[PDB]
Amino acid sequence: RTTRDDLINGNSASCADVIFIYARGSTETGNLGTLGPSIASNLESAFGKDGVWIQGVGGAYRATLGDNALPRGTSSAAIREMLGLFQQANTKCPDATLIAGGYSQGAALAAASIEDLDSAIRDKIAGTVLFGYTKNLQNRGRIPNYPADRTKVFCNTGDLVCTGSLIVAAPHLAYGPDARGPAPEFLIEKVRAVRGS
Ligand SMILES: *[P@@](=O)(CCCCCC)OCC
Repeated sequence: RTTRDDLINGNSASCADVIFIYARGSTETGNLGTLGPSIASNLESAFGKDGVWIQGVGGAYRATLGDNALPRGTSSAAIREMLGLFQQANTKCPDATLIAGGYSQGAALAAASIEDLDSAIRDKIAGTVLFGYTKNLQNRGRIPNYPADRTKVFCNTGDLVCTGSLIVAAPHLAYGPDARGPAPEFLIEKVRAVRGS
């Protein structure tokens, strides 16, 4: 449900073909929060339960609201945690195609992590989805050092965090439909683009 640790719990002798690493929003529960489970269910439908590993960013990532104000939009500890998961994926399952996502603070975390990542690992992330991207204006809708064609940003009209503010208005909490349809649709398309079908 809201907690998935498929990568950490997974057997390297039986690696999934696709590994999804997701960071939740501020104050959300488990390691997937409100949007992660919806995306996970659709990925499982497309690749099969054993074909995809769902991994939320837990550990040191406390999803503390105040951390949105820090330089990178999240804490250094959180960035270290997500980088560690990408590194664990690369080591445990070198042939797996990676995909990533994040919501709100988790989107800033995903962007910061991907920016700092070793290029050889970053290049294995076939697609990344960001909801209510807090650094949308600052980064011009991009993730530094990562291609635009592999990036999809969902920023609602009226969601102030997408326009350079840290105010939480109603549109910031309305990404449900995107997580149920277009976000997994994009991730599936990007994985099939490189893996075939
Ligand atoms: P997001 O981190 C919230 C918006 C960040 C700006 C507020 C200071 O997660 C929503 C639960």
